[PDB]
Amino acid sequence: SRIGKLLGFEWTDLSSWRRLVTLLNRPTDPASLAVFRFLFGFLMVLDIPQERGLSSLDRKYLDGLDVCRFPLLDALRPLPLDWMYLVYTIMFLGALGMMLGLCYRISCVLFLLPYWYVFLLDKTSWNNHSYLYGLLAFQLTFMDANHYWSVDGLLNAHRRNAHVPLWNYAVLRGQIFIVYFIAGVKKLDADWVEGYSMEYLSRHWLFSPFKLLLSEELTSLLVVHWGGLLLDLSAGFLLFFDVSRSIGLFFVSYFHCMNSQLFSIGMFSYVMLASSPLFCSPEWPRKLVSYCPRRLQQLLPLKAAPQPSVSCVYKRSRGKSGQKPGLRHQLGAAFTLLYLLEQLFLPYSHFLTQGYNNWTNGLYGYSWDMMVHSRSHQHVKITYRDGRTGELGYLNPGVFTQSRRWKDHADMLKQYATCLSRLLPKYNVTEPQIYFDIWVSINDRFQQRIFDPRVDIVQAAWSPFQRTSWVQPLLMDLSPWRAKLQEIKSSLDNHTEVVFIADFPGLHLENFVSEDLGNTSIQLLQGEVTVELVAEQKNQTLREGEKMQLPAGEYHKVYTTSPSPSCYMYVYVNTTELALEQDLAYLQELKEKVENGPTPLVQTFLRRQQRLQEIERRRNTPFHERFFRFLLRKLYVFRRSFLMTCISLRNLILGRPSLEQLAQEVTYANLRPFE
Amino acid sequence: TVFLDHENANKILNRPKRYNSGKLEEFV
Ligand SMILES: CCCCCCCC/C=C/CCCCCCCC(=O)OC[C@H](COP(=O)(O)OCCN)OC(=O)CCCCCCC/C=C/CCCCCCCC
Ligand SMILES: CCCCCCCC/C=C/CCCCCCCC(=O)OC[C@H](COP(=O)(O)OCCN)OC(=O)CCCCCCC/C=C/CCCCCCCC
Ligand SMILES: CCCCCCCC/C=C/CCCCCCCC(=O)OC[C@H](COP(=O)(O)OCCN)OC(=O)CCCCCCC/C=C/CCCCCCCC
Ligand SMILES: CC(C)CCC[C@@H](C)[C@H]1CC[C@H]2[C@@H]3CC=C4C[C@@H](OC(=O)CCC(=O)O)CC[C@]4(C)[C@H]3CC[C@]12C
Ligand SMILES: C/C(=C\Cc1c(C)c(O)c2ccccc2c1O)CCC[C@H](C)CCC[C@H](C)CCCC(C)C
Ligand SMILES: *[C@@H]1O[C@H](CO)[C@@H](O[C@@H]2O[C@H](CO)[C@@H](O)[C@H](O)[C@H]2NC(C)=O)[C@H](O)[C@H]1NC(C)=O
Ligand SMILES: *[C@@H]1O[C@H](CO)[C@@H](O[C@@H]2O[C@H](CO)[C@@H](O)[C@H](O)[C@H]2NC(C)=O)[C@H](O)[C@H]1NC(C)=O
Ligand SMILES: CC(C)CCC[C@@H](C)[C@H]1CC[C@H]2[C@@H]3CC=C4C[C@@H](O)CC[C@]4(C)[C@H]3CC[C@]12C
Ligand SMILES: *[C@@H]1O[C@H](CO)[C@@H](O)[C@H](O)[C@H]1NC(C)=O
Repeated sequence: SRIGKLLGFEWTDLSSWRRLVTLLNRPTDPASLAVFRFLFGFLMVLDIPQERGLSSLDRKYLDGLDVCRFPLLDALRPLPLDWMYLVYTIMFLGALGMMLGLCYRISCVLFLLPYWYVFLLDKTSWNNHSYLYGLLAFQLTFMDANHYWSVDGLLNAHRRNAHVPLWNYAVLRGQIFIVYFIAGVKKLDADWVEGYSMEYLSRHWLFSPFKLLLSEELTSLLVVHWGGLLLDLSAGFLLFFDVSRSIGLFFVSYFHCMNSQLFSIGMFSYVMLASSPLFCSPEWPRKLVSYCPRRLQQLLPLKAAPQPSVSCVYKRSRGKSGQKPGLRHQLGAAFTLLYLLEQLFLPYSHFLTQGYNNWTNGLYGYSWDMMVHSRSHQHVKITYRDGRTGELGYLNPGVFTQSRRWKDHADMLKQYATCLSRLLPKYNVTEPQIYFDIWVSINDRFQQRIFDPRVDIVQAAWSPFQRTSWVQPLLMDLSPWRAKLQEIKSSLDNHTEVVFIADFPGLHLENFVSEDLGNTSIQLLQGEVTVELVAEQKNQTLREGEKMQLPAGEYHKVYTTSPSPSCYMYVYVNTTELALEQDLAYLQELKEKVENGPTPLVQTFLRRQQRLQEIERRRNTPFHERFFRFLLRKLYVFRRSFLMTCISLRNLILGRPSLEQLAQEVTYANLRPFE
Repeated sequence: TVFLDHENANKILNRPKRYNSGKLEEFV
């Protein structure tokens, strides 16, 4: 029975449906599940005001503001602001009751339904950790997590210290393992394994110890990328097995503790840290409280033999023969199997939802592809054609949007175009044709268009299950250029910038070089292009290698005339910045020399000196002051959440008092308690 | 503003906004 001790079960337990049900409903200690429930509820209580947007609800759902929203289904609409505050209140109460274990089933539902409603209301708020919170709440809804360390058991003794079925731990462990393993498999991407995804990250001071034995490139490639990929691929296996659990726990704890400081990912790292002990024995909190000194052993509740529970069946040789598997047991086993199968399948289901497939696969948030794809957006142009007069106009990129994710997804772009066509009549624009010229570089590739700029997105066809025709393909046979691009970028001066552009055949780039962008040049790297100067109506054909100087404050056009995609460079200098810096340096040096033996230009120098002095002082300032400031900001966020929620709840229950009273209440809500 | 002119709409060689970290979709 070596396999039995290594796995927790035997091969005979999987040879029949009845034995699988019996194994998956075997009684288990609920202490570990209870501690995880308490910690998850606490972290959700902390996260509702911060990341879920309770503190900025009045800004996001203002009751008269023109805004383009991006729900998963267009039939889903946000409620008025007071009702949105009620939804967030119900979600917060559900999180409170989940953390406490009080009215656990109702509290689970009361957190789950508004949480998923808020999730589906806005596709642009989707990420992997919010999706994980939804999944964890869904799982915990069906579990007996209030059998320990809960006030439900403190007000009802039968629920106290009652055993839970084994599938409660199996589903959660499978979820955590799936997160780790699918993240690792998604990191088996050419961009990640070649160190392109997160190449700036190694220069964080938290990676200093590795630099005592590695170079910058080596710690970027081996530690951040290969190290992260190995950790993701091996964390579930290390945590599952008893022999490797201490090492796995240490590595996973280090991973999450570094991630909490490297990134702003809400409470994800703490949720994963709290999920790690789910792989330990279900009795570990009991051992932890039994290892304490005897002086603190008379106030905690006595640790006795847990009582039998009805939620799980008992199979004994002496204690009767056995009992038939009840409907609840089969339902739990089937839920375990089906849910884990769905969790395995969904990250690789993008071949069905082709309409959500851009350069990357699917909507972001449920594939566990964290930090794999980095996007740099160079420029967005939104042009409309008036359907009545034929006049061409241009919109500010993102007028009525609260997010930038529409730049990368054809579904969000279609929603944005529909919203603009609905809203622009209010701005004296008849039925508009709207075109999008969006330039993106993904993982330091050539900047290129993601959508067809000649296609009217208002009338363009989009379907969930069909690949979008107006999405430009990613120029994959140009990635090996990245080493050369990086060499060019690092081989430049400190005042010059470079933009690398790849353009499709038959298309052209209309460019207005700013007046202050003197010394602007274009150099061809691949294919052939024709550069047209609009003012002089002159076309000069470029070949591979030649560089052309371009005028500032004037228009020019780059036509890709080659049958294959062309790549060219833009090297430019902020010449006004050069003049400003040289005159500022000369003025400062002359003044210093005269003294030792106001105007905006000197105002900039004074501001820079003051900022440098403040930065130096803050570095010299003890971290207790920084901690106090951080706590004050968080307390402001929580106080504002509470006060605006109270205002809206009173509006719902009693009514709106008056404009003056509401204004005074809102002013008091933003008071910045102790600044 | 709501509308841009032909001039400011076509200056691709502008400094990007760089609002926080607009590179990774995982960040808040
Ligand atoms: C081989 C079947 C899968 C079982 C896991 C094999 C382990 C090898 C690598 C997996 C690493 C971690 C995976 C995630 C853990 C989830 C499963 C789990 O908790 O199993 C342990 C647990 C025993 O618990 P303790 O005695 O505490 O064991 C502690 C270890 N000393 O055993 C079980 O729960 C038995 C579960 C039977 C399998 C059901 C769960 C897995 C479902 C697979 C997902 C796909 C659905 C069905 C697939 C159809 C085709 C097979
Ligand atoms: C009626 C009650 C009234 C209460 C009034 C109190 C008055 C005192 C005022 C203080 C207010 C502070 C409250 C807020 C709490 C802390 C703030 C907080 O969490 O902030 C988030 C902060 C970082 O946020 P950033 O994203 O950097 O913020 C910048 C925004 N981009 O995150 C955290 O620090 C998370 C804190 C949670 C830690 C708790 C433990 C987490 C889990 C780890 C457990 C380890 C494993 C244990 C094993 C068991 C597992 C089964
Ligand atoms: C249903 C909630 C699931 C929560 C999702 C969380 C992550 C799960 C992974 C799936 C993510 C996205 C896949 C969604 C597929 C279904 C989408 C859908 O039906 O509606 C899309 C589309 C909305 O388009 P927008 O881009 O908002 O409009 C642009 C114009 N302004 O809606 C419509 O066109 C109307 C109805 C479309 C056809 C109805 C669907 C019939 C087929 C049924 C299968 C689809 C659902 C299967 C569920 C899978 C389990 C998650
Ligand atoms: C003398 C006058 C000016 C009274 C003003 C007092 C306010 C500053 C108080 C009133 C309501 C208080 C809030 C009431 C409830 C909470 C919930 C509480 O929620 C928790 O997260 C604690 C439990 C947990 O850690 O999970 C955090 C403090 C906070 C925001 C309190 C912060 C301070 C507030 C805003
Ligand atoms: C950017 C990285 C991972 C993305 C990510 C994040 C942020 C998560 O939150 C995840 C949570 C669960 C599952 C997957 C996640 C995920 O994919 C690697 C970041 C580099 C990392 C910090 C370097 C450390 C690598 C090894 C472990 C360090 C060596 C160990 C020493 C103690 C010897
Ligand atoms: C425009 O900028 C380019 C580069 O930003 C300048 O070219 C440099 O000229 C110096 C000579 O003073 C050389 O040492 C460098 O190697 C050149 N760099 C490159 C990339 O070619 C050019 O001189 C600038 N033009 C003006 C008029 O100032
Ligand atoms: C510069 O070259 C282009 C060819 O790339 C000339 O023709 C234009 O080509 C674009 C791209 O196919 C078409 O959309 C235009 O309709 C073409 N005609 C015009 C008038 O733009 C272009 O004419 C040349 N410019 C000059 C001043 O001769
Ligand atoms: C009042 C309504 C809108 C609140 C939202 C409730 C419904 C829509 C919510 C409740 C629980 C949610 C499910 C919870 C878990 C999963 C598994 C995941 O892999 C895909 C989505 C899916 C299947 C969710 C779909 C949406 C869902 C069914
Ligand atoms: C530098 O050039 C950019 C154009 O790319 C411009 O936006 C910026 O204002 C210039 N610098 C200064 C100090 O004006």
